[PDB]
Amino acid sequence: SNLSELDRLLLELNAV
Amino acid sequence: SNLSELDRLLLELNAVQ
Amino acid sequence: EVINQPMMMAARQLHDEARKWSSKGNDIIAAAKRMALLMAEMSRLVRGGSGTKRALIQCAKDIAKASDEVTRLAKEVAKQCTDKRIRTNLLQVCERIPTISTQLKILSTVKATMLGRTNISDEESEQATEMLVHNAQNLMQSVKETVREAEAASIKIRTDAGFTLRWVRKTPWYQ
Amino acid sequence: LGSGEVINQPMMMAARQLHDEARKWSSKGNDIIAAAKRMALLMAEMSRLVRGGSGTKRALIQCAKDIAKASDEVTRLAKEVAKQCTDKRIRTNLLQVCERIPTISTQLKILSTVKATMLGRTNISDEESEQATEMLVHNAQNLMQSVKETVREAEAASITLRWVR
Amino acid sequence: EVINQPMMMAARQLHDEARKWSSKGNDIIAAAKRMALLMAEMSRLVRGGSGTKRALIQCAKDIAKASDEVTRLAKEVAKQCTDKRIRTNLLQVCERIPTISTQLKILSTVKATMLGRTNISDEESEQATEMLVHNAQNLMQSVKETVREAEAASIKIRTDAGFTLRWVRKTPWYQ
Amino acid sequence: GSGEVINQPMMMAARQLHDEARKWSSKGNDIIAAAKRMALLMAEMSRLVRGGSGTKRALIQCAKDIAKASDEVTRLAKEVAKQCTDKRIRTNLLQVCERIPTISTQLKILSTVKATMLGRTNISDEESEQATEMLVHNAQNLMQSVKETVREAEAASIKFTLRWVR
Amino acid sequence: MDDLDALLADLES
Amino acid sequence: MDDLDALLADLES
Repeated sequence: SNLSELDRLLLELNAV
Repeated sequence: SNLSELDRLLLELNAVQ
Repeated sequence: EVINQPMMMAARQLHDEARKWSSKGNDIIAAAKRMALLMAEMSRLVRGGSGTKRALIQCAKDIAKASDEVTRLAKEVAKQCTDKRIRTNLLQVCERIPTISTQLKILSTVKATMLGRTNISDEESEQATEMLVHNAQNLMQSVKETVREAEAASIKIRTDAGFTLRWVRKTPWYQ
Repeated sequence: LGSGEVINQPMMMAARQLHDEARKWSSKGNDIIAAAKRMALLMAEMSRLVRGGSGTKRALIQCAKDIAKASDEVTRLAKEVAKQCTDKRIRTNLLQVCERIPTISTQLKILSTVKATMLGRTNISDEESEQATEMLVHNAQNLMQSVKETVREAEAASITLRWVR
Repeated sequence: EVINQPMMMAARQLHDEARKWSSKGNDIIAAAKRMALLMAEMSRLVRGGSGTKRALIQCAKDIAKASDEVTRLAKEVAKQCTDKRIRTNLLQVCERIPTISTQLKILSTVKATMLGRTNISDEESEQATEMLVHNAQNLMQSVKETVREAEAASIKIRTDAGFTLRWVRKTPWYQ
Repeated sequence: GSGEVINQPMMMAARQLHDEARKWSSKGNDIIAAAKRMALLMAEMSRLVRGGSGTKRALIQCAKDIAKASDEVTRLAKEVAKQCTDKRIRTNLLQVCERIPTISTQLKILSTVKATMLGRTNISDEESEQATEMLVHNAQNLMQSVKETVREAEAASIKFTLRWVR
Repeated sequence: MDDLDALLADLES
Repeated sequence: MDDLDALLADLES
């Protein structure tokens, strides 16, 4: 579904 | 007062640069 | 001002997916923002008006140039992904895009020539719109999922990465 | 679900088309790029102004005049570039594009006046209004394309100017 | 979360007066937006917390840096302004800013040191907070009016101009 | 209202470092690269220390990342000090950058603590607050120690070389 | 009713 | 949803 602030931060943290 | 779009345009336009 | 609602709605849904991310070091997001804007523009152009014919053709062209951008980039990220499921699903979604935008241009030139003309009937005119909106929706939706998959793809990269996009949230004004 | 702005879209698109082309290059030592950017913005304004409002009639006139001044600059500069070029094709194609600009610019102004006159005016027919916008948009688009292609032809002639990203 | 409302409202007001303008070729607008962001932070720091003493002081210093910037840039544009009234009203409002930010730093160092201590009374704690808000509201109001007067002074610049800011609106996503 | 549920002081510290490194180009400058990654990592920390689904484990990760990046900054700053021929500058550089490994190691340790007691009932407010306090303090000392290493690096990069183009 | 307001009113009347 | 959600769920459970 649509991403939340946390969802995006984790992505951001996990994306190389 | 606070500016509208048309306000800010006339400012932009007239603003010497 | 009257605009085509579905096209604007679809334009907004792509934008929402892209707007929270930075365009720096990410041409997929950069192009995903360009395409949202272009779709919003097209939502106004389909309503007829002065200078519409030309602008609606040149718009679809600009949506095609942006489509190719997205597609090519999404293949390079897919190339670098170590997860096969993510790699397959990304390719499946993005490889449909070129076809869709090619159809979008064809139907745009159709609708462009129909504007102004009287001999064109209502049904013919209305149907030409509904074909254009259908494809537009499919383009935006395809591009939308292609971004999502590309985000997923960017997690499961090989450490010997040839190509890579930058995934960083934009800073709020009140941060 | 909202339009967002009250603008003529074709005219805005033309503005952005030229902006996209001009944006690439630096202006530090390239007045055609600087002039192009100015005209791009000027055009972006026109697209709002032609829809009317308090102060638009006059600003549509002033906006047009500015566009025509920048038109002169582009033309004058383009000609100087054509002089140095030592290619039969590129030099010829440049002059074919950049010489059209003075004409288009003058017609723009003329039609810019016509529209400015008939904004907020009841004694003007729908027909006459529509056609006046139509003529105006057609020259607006032509101008942006002419200038855009004049920018491109200059760098193709560039062997002076600065063409750095 | 429970922040200080008056300071967030000030931060938010100043942000509205700058946000629609571009920061490219306009260090006044950039300074404004930076200051608005900093007051947003201060609004959260004042209620106290882990690392707030140090953060609050540093925050105050930062606002004082951006202040001296808006001041000096305002004195330049005023130097080129041919209209004396506008040149007078901008000089008045802008030359006020250095004194306020200095008092802000003082009061912020005060509040910072009160945060954590038990030897402070509620009267003295609340009053120190009120003082800080008072100076904050004024600073943000001053800068806000310094911005507008710069926009007014930009119209009345001498043709043989030494210094000139850029005033261009920000393009929205749907343009 | 608030805008973000974060620890504002740690966001500040992050932004302070980001303002320093943003001035310079990373291209020929791994210090700057590391620094920019550290600011972003420390910014993400300022959200993770609040908590929510997935945070405990991300806070461990994020801390490890900060430690990795910290070591890079230290190693690079040492090489710069070797080349420098000015007594004061080469000393003052070494008096800053050699703190970073320590401050980092403490940051990991405290991050693990605060990660363990997120979403957990058997933890006092005093203990919870004091954990957050030691964390923020180390996190602020890290950003400051790095920020001054970046500054001392260039002041020493009068001339391994680095690139300091704006 | 500041200098900016005054100048905008002049440009719109 | 698709693969992006599946990865976010993984990281939050």
